[PDB]
Amino acid sequence: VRMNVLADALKSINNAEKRGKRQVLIRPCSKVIVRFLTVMMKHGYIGEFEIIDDHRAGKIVVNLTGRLNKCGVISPRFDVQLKDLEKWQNNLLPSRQFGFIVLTTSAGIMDHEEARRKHTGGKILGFFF
Amino acid sequence: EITHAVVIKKLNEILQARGKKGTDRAAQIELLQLLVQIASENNLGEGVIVKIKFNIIASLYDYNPNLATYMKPEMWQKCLDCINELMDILFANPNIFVGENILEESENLQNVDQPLRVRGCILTLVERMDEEFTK
Amino acid sequence: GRMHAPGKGLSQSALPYRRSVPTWLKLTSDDVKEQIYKLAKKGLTPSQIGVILRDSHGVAQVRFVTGNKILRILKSKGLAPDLPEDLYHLIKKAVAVRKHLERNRKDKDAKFRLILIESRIHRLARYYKTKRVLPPNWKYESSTASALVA
Amino acid sequence: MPLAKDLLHPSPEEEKRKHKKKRLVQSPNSYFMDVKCPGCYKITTVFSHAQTVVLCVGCSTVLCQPTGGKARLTEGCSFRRKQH
RNA sequence: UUUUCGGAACUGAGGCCAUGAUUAAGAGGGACGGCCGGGGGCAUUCGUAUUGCGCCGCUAGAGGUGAAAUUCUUGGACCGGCGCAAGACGGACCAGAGCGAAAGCAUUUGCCAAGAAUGUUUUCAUUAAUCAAGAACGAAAGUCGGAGGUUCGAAGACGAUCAGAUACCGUCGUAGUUCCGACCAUAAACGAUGCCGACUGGCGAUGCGGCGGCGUUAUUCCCAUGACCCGCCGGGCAGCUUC
RNA sequence: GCUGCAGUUAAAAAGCUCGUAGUUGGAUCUUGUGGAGGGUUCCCCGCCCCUUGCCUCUCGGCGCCGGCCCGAAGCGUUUACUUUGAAAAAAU
Repeated sequence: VRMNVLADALKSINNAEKRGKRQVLIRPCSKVIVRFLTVMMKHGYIGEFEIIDDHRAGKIVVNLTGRLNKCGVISPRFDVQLKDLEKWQNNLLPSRQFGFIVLTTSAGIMDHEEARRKHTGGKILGFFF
Repeated sequence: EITHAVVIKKLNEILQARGKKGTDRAAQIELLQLLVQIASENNLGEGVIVKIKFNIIASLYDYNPNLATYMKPEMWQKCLDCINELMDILFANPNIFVGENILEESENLQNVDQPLRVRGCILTLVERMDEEFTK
Repeated sequence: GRMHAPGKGLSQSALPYRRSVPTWLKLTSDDVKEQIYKLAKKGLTPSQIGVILRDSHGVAQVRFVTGNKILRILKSKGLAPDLPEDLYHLIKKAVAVRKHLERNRKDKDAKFRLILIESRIHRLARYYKTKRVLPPNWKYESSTASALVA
Repeated sequence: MPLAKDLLHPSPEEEKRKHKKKRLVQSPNSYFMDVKCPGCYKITTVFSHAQTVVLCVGCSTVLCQPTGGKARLTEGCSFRRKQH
């Protein structure tokens, strides 16, 4: 089956970081997972990552540090309209000061902090902190 | 016993399991012998038993668990008898008896590849048999 | 895993990354085609065809010495069958079961297994028939099973 | 696991002794072979897991035998891969 | 009057397109190969015991219980020997072993159809997952109609034990227990633990398939494939170990 | 108990499987450079092939010197989503 790919992905890197690891193997490589981890890399929670290529769908390998505490998925994907936002981020984050809800908009995939400056609502995907 | 179609198909189905781990490996020869001694008709031929006769002296080959060995002299003499009989059938006669159509009777093996190196499947045998004598 | 058994298992074929020729080989695209057409005359069906090439002839597969699959080559001629062999082999099995079931009415195990193989036909049929590969009026019954396998 | 092990670059056969679809790239565990025994003086090419009887055009008419995996050849050498 | 122009409709042969197919899921279906199992159906074969019967031999007690008695017995039991018949049943071997969706499944041999796992550089190309409606199977007991009825045995009749004893215990014994054809749909039908998928420790075993190997071992004298030893890869029943 | 519950033993997974509706479902079809707004690359015109995809034109203005150029007219296969407008009785 593997109904939702992204939802199975994050639990590995969540589990792996707890035990004390710094290399993982996540499959089967969706484009959606790439742009997620790109945003998550900029802020600094993970390091550079290598995309292995296969014809089947690829495999991805990540280098990570203890800075991450947990990245979760939120499924199914609800809408946000920039007044629903404040209610979401209260429940899902440890603090106002830091933590980053991610979402996708027509202006691309980004954190919530950026979307507020573009006046774009959209569909929420996950979170991390 | 009935027009060379059941017959031919059972030919097929006996020359199929030819190889595998379940062979019996000597009562395929036997069963080729049980489509000949119970092959007692007419025109049709003397005629087309020749080729079966190949295949079946080829039973009189393949029994043998491999290429390094040497061939119980009774087996050797049975081989001979076969080949010798399959000179009989193939002087007397001349039609060439895995092809060259006539009037018909009674084939089809134009339709597989060429009458002819299955015609040339008598030299093969005899060279093989030279080599077996050599062994 | 399995769709009418509880089991789970791996035995799937695994292809190399490469896909050249590779170098060592012969029988240009065209040579492979006439090599195939002869086999389909003899009743060798597309699955059997690729096997008998792969085992004893120089091909790795007939998808890297041609730009098409084994089946599409046969289909372009018009010499393809009117139903897929996959569907045929399901129907082929279930008739013998029904014969054994008439000869023995106390083989409840066979009766059980028939329900599976029966329902597996109907599911497969609902793939093809929506895709316009079968008539949208064709159904599976005892009578139509008898005639279509012969 | 020592819980720090590399996975980018594996050992030549101490981390490529694994199942073929649990490797980083999927490889077959099969090969071809160029033969040419005497029973049939011709340069034949045959797949390792024959699955079917391979015939001979010489005095012999059998070369292989399909078992439960690889294929048991015969009294004829003829061996190569080549390369794959 | 006639062309022309415009719009519309339909037919042939020919140029120009890089002239048009994403991969094959550590998803599923299907083919192919060699195997595996108290899986199922049908037919067939065998063993000992138990009970009954006949015959032979010896003579007084035999059954049974905590202790007894009912009961059995010189037309003779029990006991020993020999043969025959009937029905029932597959011991020891038989295991934190195997197969089946579950209920369940052990004497021989053959036939009939079915299935898992593994192997594969074969085929199809998303055909999937879970499920109201609806459907198949479903222990034992019970019901209806036939066959059979050794053994055990609800009910029932006796003998004891007990203040009482409709019981536990002993003797006898009907239905039932067995087979064939219809019904019945329930169980502590219990791992008291939904099904499908992903990720996350260590270690030694066992059943099946495949692959790799210093060697002993079988035979025909010698790499057919057998047994034993060591290691590796799948999926399966389980175990041990821990901040 | 949607946010936000529980079902080995405390109340509790249909005996078991098949199966339509319903719900849910893998991977894959575009990136860099000058000017402008903000850093030291990165986010309104354009450029490599594309750039609000096209034409065809003709009627009514803008041009420049009969001739030529560019706005408005059909639209990019269809929806959900999101963002901006319009339109929303009072009292509360």
